[PDB]
Amino acid sequence: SIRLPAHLRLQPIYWSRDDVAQWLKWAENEFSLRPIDSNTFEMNGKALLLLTKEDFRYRSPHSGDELYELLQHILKQ
Amino acid sequence: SIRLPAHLRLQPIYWSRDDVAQWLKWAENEFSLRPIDSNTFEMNGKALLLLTKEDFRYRSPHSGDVLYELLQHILKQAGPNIFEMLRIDEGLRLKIYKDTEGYYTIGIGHLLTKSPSLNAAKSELDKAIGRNTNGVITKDEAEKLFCQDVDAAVRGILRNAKLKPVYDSLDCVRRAALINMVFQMGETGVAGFTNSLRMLQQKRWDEAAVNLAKSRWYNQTPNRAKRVITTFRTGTWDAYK
Ligand SMILES: [Mn+2]
Ligand SMILES: [Mn+2]
Repeated sequence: SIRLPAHLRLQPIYWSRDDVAQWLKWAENEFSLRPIDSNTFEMNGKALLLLTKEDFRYRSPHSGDELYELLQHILKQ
Repeated sequence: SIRLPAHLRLQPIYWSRDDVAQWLKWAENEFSLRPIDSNTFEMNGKALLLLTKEDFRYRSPHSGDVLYELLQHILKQAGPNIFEMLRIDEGLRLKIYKDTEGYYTIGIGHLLTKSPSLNAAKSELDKAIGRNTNGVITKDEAEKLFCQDVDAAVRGILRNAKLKPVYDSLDCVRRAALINMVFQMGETGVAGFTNSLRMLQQKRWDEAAVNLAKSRWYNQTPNRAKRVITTFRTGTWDAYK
């Protein structure tokens, strides 16, 4: 079970542009990833859900696959 | 789920160059994207469907992948392709006219009211529309009315126990032929074809074709009925090419 900040316990479809930016910042610290630029995912949650794993990898060569799977686990819960 | 403007509910292949520009403007707001230049995709829908995901990324480094996937989702959860079918069968009119009966109609066979005379008359709708159209609508407002009617026909079919199990078994092309009839004579009218609807469900194409051709509907509008029947019989667009 993965426990994220309170403001993000909302379904990813309702996440604002700023929410995904906070998610990125949280994931970076929680998972000891390489620094993620704040402008890597300039989009809201609805747009975040449209993206394939390949898109995550392209936007984040170091952590994309991890980020995508993290999202699938959040959706799964 | 994605809820796009009514006129863009038509399959992308019908999209004009202005349509893709409008899709872009909508997508930018719906998905909180970085501003999208209006000149990013200077082309119509047919051309947009030829581009690769790499092309989208190249043209929109910030949103290209999102736009491409958006497009894939729009294509995935079409929609029988019935726009040109009904364009041919009903016609496209931008200004109020009278049908074969005498009732005021506009767009693609959209009934406004059964009220007569020329004393305004109707004047609505005119929102629906609208806005004060004063009798004249755009291509897009005609597409809006058309999609609202298709949705009314589909929900009419899905709320009918004689039509729903038939529509469910039918393939994408034949579904359009069923909606075509519902568009022309209404839910209750098509539901009256009890025996013929049972034939289509059991895939008896030739038998259903012969049975439908003996109808009052066929006698009243032979040319159109023939085309709809041919669609039911072959499962192609041979009659509309
Ligand atoms: Mn008509
Ligand atoms: Mn249009």
